[PDB]
Amino acid sequence: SSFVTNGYLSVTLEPHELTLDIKTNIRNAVYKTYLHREISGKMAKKIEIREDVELPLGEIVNNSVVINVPCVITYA
Amino acid sequence: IGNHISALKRRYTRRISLFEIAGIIAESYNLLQRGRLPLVSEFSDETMKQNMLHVIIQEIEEGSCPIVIEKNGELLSVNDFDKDGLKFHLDYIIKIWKLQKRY
Amino acid sequence: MNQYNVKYLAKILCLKTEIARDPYAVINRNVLLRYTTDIEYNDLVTLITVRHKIDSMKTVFQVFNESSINYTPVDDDYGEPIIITSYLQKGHNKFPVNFLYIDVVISDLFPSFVRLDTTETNIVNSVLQTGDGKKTLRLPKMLETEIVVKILYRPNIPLKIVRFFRNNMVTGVEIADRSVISVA
Amino acid sequence: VNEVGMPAYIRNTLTEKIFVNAFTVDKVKQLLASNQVKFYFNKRLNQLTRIRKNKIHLLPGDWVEVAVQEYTSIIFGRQPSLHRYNVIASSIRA
Amino acid sequence: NTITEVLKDSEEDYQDVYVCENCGDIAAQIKGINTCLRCSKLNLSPLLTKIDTTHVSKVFLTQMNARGVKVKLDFERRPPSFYKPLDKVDLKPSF
Amino acid sequence: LCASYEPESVNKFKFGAASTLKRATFGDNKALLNAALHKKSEPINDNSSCHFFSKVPNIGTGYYKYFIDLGLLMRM
RNA sequence: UGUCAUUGG
DNA sequence: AGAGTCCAGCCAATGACA
DNA sequence: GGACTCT
Ligand SMILES: [Zn+2]
Repeated sequence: SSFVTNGYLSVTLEPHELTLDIKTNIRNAVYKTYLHREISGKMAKKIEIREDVELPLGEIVNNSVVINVPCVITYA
Repeated sequence: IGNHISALKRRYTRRISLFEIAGIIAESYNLLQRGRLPLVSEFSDETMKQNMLHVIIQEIEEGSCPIVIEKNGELLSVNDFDKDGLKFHLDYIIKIWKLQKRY
Repeated sequence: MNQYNVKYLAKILCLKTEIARDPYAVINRNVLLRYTTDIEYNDLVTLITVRHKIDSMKTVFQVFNESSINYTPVDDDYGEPIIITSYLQKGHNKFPVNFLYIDVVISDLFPSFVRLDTTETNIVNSVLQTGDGKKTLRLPKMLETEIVVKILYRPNIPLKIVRFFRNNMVTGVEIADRSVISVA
Repeated sequence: VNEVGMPAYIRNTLTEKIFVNAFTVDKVKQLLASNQVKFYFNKRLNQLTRIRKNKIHLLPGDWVEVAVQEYTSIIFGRQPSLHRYNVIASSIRA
Repeated sequence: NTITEVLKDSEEDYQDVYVCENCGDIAAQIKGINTCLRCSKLNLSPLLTKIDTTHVSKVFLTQMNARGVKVKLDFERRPPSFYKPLDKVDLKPSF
Repeated sequence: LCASYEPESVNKFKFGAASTLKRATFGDNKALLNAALHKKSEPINDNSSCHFFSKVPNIGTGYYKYFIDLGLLMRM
């Protein structure tokens, strides 16, 4: 049903988004790929980016960066 | 004694070769070529008036290179390797880049 | 078992005697410079007396065929009968007939090998660790039904790694390790 | 031994990529103003356009493709490639 | 990276292709929604992962599916890793 | 050729752990059929399996995984 | 879109 | 002891033909 | 034409 957990959301950034406007792009990527979408039964309504813990290392793929952002996730 | 062998192999992990520094330079050059922010000290517009390989090498010796390499189960920055090995390989890379007229 | 394939077995049993007096010795043909055999051949039991040269210690092996085995312990015995089998069988005292067609210990193809002690086994196991988590490399494999494993046998020391001293044309001696895997 | 001579028909046909970023946006705008740009790839719309005046907005991640210049590394080789010294990468000279 | 960029399809020929993690075939966009037809007929709703492979790889996998061999790909949900500072190591000898 | 307990030729894969795409690239027409019969689940670590899925091989510069540390970018 | 013939390194 | 099965370098270039 | 395998 509906609950609140602390999880990770894995998103992809383009290399032009690694500017001084980086966390705005991270918020937009999380809100576009993971907010208001049903992913295997659970469906997150509104997600808050937890910003008191260390950001993990961004894994590089062929042309993008894959980062796992820690988040407070309200599932429903 | 297995702890001593593990310490010797952790010290062996800090060796840098041409493959590792070429991969680090290639990753940072591919990220800077597609629009990432150059993480150098003295950030200005003048730093966008020089070429990008100078920015990559300045990021390497300034200790602000963002690329982290995963080797032997450890995560290494470019300044966690042997400083003499980084200097030894970067001198050769700068020599052959000056022969190629790109540095 | 004939009168020719017992001398080659006597050369093997010098190495078995050397292992029985020291389990961590280096086995090659140079060990044969420290021993002396005497063979009493018979078509029922062949008695091979191996004598250490400087310590004057004697060991009497009783060699049988696979069919007729009449084993009672003589004084200074090895403690277990040596059996010449028809095929390659599992057992440190059971040598097949193909192993004794030629003289094998004096050959250039006879290896130089040791059983590793716990210190060297721990060093090898910590070298094989890849550093990433609990992952490990593997040594190349070697079957337990091999003449090296038959020579190196000790009753309460399990043999898992055998270190070989390979001939090397450019460096002299090279160190390799094989892992002994199970059969049947 | 560090160089290779390229004929004029190859360097009049082959193209090289110049990426759009903060460093090369003035060079790309200058090459677009002087009609030296042959192709343009828009990465955000994910499409390539051959330039035979249209409207092109240069965002970081896009690239242009111009004629290949000197001291560019071409990978050239002879066949059969029996060993790795057959296929090397040296600098283009006209 | 050179042989990877040579052997793979061109960067101009890129499109978002999704694969089904359960049955292994290419997902479909019905009217804007990435669906798997085989799993929506089987009353499932599995994960769809974006893949960047060559077109000949997908033609080969679809033809091996036509022969009857189901090819199912698994993906790395790697644990998030963190860079920690390391001690100084000097590899110069001691004379 | 003598990495297992027995000498193995250069024509077949008998004891060495070779993947199905490695055996098919080497030339074995019934490789994927025998893998489908025995329900094989193999990791992608070889050149023949990396070139199929457009992955960077574990040779040379591709021997290492590369991350990006976004800490110094988020700090300023 | 594939065969056959001829030729090159 | 004898048949089945698969294997026989790479990269080209022209022309004719179905 | 020739090597490996099942019969
Ligand atoms: Zn499905």
